[PDB]
Amino acid sequence: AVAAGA
Repeated sequence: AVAAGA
């Protein structure tokens, strides 16, 4: 699982 941002 990879999450980027805001």
